[PDB]
Amino acid sequence: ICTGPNDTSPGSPRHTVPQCCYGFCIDLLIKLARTMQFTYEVHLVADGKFGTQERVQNSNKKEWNGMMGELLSGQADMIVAPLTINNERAQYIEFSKPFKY
Amino acid sequence: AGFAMIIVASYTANLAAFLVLDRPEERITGINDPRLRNPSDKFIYATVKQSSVDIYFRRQVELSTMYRHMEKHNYESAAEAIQAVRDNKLHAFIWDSAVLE
Amino acid sequence: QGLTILVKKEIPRSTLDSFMQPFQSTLWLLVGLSVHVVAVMLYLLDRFSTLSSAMWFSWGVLLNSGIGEGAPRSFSARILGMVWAGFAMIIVASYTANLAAFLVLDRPEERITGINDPRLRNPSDKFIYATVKQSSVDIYFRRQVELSTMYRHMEKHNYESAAEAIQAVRDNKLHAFIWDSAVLEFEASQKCDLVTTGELFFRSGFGIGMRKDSPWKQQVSLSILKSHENGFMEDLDKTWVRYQECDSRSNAPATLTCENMAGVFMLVAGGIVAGIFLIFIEIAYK
Amino acid sequence: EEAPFVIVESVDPLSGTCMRNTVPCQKRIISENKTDEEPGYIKKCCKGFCIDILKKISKSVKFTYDLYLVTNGKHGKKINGTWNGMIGEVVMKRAYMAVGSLTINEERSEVVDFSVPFIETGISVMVSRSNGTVSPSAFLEPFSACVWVMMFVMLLIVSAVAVFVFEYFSFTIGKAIWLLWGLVFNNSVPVQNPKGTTSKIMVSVWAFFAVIFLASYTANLAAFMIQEEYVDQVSGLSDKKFQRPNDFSPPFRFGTVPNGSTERNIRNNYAEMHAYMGKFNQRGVDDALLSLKTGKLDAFIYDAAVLNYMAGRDEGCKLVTIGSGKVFASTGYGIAIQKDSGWKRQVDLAILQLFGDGEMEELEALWLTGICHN
Amino acid sequence: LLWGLVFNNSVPVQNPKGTTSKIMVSVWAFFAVIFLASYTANLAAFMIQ
Amino acid sequence: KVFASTGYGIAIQKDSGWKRQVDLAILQLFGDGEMEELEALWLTGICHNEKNEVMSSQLDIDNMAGVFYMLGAAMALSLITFISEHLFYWQ
Amino acid sequence: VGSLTINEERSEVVDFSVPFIETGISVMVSRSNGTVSPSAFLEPFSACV
Ligand SMILES: *[C@@H]1O[C@H](CO)[C@@H](O[C@@H]2O[C@H](CO)[C@@H](O)[C@H](O)[C@H]2NC(C)=O)[C@H](O)[C@H]1NC(C)=O
Ligand SMILES: *[C@@H]1O[C@H](CO)[C@@H](O)[C@H](O)[C@H]1NC(C)=O
Ligand SMILES: *[C@@H]1O[C@H](CO)[C@@H](O)[C@H](O)[C@H]1NC(C)=O
Ligand SMILES: *[C@@H]1O[C@H](CO)[C@@H](O)[C@H](O)[C@H]1NC(C)=O
Repeated sequence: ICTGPNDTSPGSPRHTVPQCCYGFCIDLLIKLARTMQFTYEVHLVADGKFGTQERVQNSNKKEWNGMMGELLSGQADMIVAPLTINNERAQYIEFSKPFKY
Repeated sequence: AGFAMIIVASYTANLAAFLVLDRPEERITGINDPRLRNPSDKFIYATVKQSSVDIYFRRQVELSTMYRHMEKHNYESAAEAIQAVRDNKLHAFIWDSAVLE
Repeated sequence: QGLTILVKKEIPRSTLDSFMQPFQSTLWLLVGLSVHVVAVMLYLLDRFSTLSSAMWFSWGVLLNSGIGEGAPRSFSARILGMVWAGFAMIIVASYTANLAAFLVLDRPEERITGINDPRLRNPSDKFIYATVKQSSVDIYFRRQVELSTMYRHMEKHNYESAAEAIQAVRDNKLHAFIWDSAVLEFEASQKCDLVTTGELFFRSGFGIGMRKDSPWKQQVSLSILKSHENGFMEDLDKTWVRYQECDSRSNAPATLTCENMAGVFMLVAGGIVAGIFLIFIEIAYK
Repeated sequence: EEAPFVIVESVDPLSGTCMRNTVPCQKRIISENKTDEEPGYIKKCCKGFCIDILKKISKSVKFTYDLYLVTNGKHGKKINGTWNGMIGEVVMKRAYMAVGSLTINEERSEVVDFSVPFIETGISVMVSRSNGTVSPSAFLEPFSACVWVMMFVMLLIVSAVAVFVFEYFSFTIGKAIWLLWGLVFNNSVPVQNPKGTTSKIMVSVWAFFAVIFLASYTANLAAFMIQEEYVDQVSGLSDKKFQRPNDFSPPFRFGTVPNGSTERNIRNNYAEMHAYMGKFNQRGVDDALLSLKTGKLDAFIYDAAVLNYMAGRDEGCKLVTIGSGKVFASTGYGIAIQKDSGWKRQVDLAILQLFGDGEMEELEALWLTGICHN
Repeated sequence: LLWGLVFNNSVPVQNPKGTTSKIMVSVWAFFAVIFLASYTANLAAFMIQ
Repeated sequence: KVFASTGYGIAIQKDSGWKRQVDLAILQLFGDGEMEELEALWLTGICHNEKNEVMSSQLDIDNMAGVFYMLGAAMALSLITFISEHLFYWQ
Repeated sequence: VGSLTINEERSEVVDFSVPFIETGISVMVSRSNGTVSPSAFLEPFSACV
């Protein structure tokens, strides 16, 4: 199960419909869980963009939209997806060893 | 009769020549293909906004002419881009392997 | 003009006398048996439902000629011979094909290089590549420290003058010599074993040398520049630089003359000699 | 503004912004006559090849500079003992020294000075690319003569053997030669057959020779029909085609560009040809280019390096240079300097210093290269 | 007969007299030549890649 | 077809507050494409090509084996046909 | 530094950085010759011919 948005376009009913997600990473997640003794509840991101570090407010602050935003603000606590590695991202997050070069 | 043999041989030969030698194809490129260093009309080549690709470009100022020339077309998500290149709206999309392959 | 390299080219293995080339003589004998195999199967199928002839028949079918007048009398051998002929066509075609493949596709040659060929960035034993001492080449190298591993590795072989170097590379004493174009290219076009290689380095030019500022220096310059428009300069070339040519290209397909077909021409004569005494012994059977 | 050397373009309308690589490039003269036309400062910014080398020089000789485009004329063919063009703008000491693209030659080289040249260049020719230059002697190609004569003599001798063996085992020359020949050649022909086992064997093994022979031959021909050579047609201005223009064909069209250097050369060595050319001038470059795409124009004569550029960057990967770069009226580009500045020496030693460190590798490989380079 | 014709007619065979059949078999053989030549070309193709 | 797949690396004794710095540093390097030049300066060689073709020859091999098989197919089918004449030896 | 493959047994007695370059276990074998299909002859045609 996978709670997500019907964000087919800006202005949608935004109805956070439930759907079902599956595939590669989900498999990985399941293995991790069954070997790591916890529970979990996935759900897609708000916007759809991965995430970058942009100034906003027309003030001196720069935040992240995108997944990493919901990683830092607490909405979430682990990102499992095709997320690249980089420099900046490695500033504010920790990275497990890679898993597909 | 001599003449006859000459004909039929020659005919075979040229059929072979046609059948084996193909067109010289130039879609092939690299990254240093000048055709991606000095854009023109005929090369719009976008990417996915707010995506790690972007961060790699802008912080390598020596590529700037590329960078800015691309900013005016950058897309929104995979499906968008792929479905785009299906119909020659663009020419070239630039992304990461374990999706394209 | 500018700098390039040169190195002894290797002569291609375009084999003519190789006539039996595409067939691994084993297979040839295999044919030589299968033929009689089907022959005897034939006349067998004949006698039950023309026992020496069928031999003729088959060998004809393979060699497109020489015909007797045999045939199938049965119904079986009809199908037999039909597919037999099919087989025959398949052979001769395939043979042609592979002969073509051999004749057109050449060796993958790797003498070709550049300047960034690592094989000139990390020398070993097998690459001594000298130059002419106290020569402008030298000055270009040492003052480009990023090339130093090359530089020093070369210092232990540097030669004395052109003729020295060229006559050297004639006999594989070295592998690669590195010098400037308007000598090497004329060379490779006159002498006929040596060949240049990839692109250039040092877009320099030659030039008349003066003292410090003996006045009419300036004068002479003008004259030269003029000569480059009356073609007079341009004329001198044909008079000296690009007149002798060893026809030289990539590995070109080469017509064959007699180094191959002799390879079976002789067989011809052999078929002759045998015949005569066979004749005698033929009369014997008679 | 020549094409791949000195590219010009206008700032992003945001804030005079452009693309830190370039440098400010106003053409502060605006051509206008109806109003007083105070020279309008329309800021723009240029970049390219020549510009970079300018920048590196300036840094290594410690001075500063602005740029200043040009208005009247382009490369200044002198007229009425007067130099328009940038040669003008430097001879009348309104502008100190000129870069960009100025071929060297006599007429210029005495009113100003010159530096040491960058890169080879000169007059050359462009012409569209034909098709299928396969030799009209392709069929006779894959054999020498010795094959054929060896064949002939084999014929005669085996025929004689037919005579000598056929008479005694158990209607010969009137046919035998005919038969055997036919056999060699994919024996369409009909012919009576020699009875008797001796001859039977003989002719059979002969045919064996036949099959090999034919198959080989076809293979070799298939070989030659893969390595063509695309031998170009015109072969240098010395060709009479470029000398008997209207005579020995439906006449050509020797497009050129006026006002230039090259023209100044032609009209000093083949005035006759210059006359016939006169009626084909193609302003700018692209004009002639397209007109060459669509038959309006037959062949083109112009500076070299600009061509060895415009070639390797055309979609149809074929235009061509006539002799694989048979540059003949040969000289270099350079850098203009008004007479006798004690600088000249410094510029000189500087550019040479540059040639030292191979940077005129990178610049070259960064701008003056293109696909289809083969 | 006809089969043999297709296949580089080593074989011997009696010939149909009469202009109709004559024309027919001739034009058939025309098909034969093209066919064989093509086929060889294609094989030469595959023996290069 | 690398299959047991991982990377090289750099060893550090446990828990030096450095580790982080090394990390961010090497990543910074990957940024500016220098791990292009180093790579192209050492870990490359001639013969770098995808595919080619060499003039094979002299085929007494499984191909002609298949051909000879299609041959013997003839003898099979022939003997199959043969007895059919016995059938009409009774009709 | 130098060359140390990463793996479990190592990765708990020391630490590790972020890796440089892909790697792992692979195989080398001398190169054979002439892998021409044993079905070359049947190749250049479909059945419909
Ligand atoms: C050089 O270029 C000029 C363009 O400036 C062309 O010349 C003539 O151009 C001037 C400039 O406007 C006109 O006033 C003349 O009417 C033009 N025709 C003449 C002078 O016959 C031309 O491309 C070149 N100059 C010449 C003399 O051919
Ligand atoms: C040159 O210009 C002057 C005026 O400036 C004029 O009197 C003279 O006739 C002109 N002659 C030529 C050859 O251009
Ligand atoms: C070459 O072919 C092109 C198109 O294939 C066509 O213009 C014409 O057949 C030939 N033209 C020239 C200039 O050879
Ligand atoms: C391939 O050819 C080489 C020499 O040409 C020889 O070792 C043998 O014939 C073949 N070896 C292998 C391993 O295929």
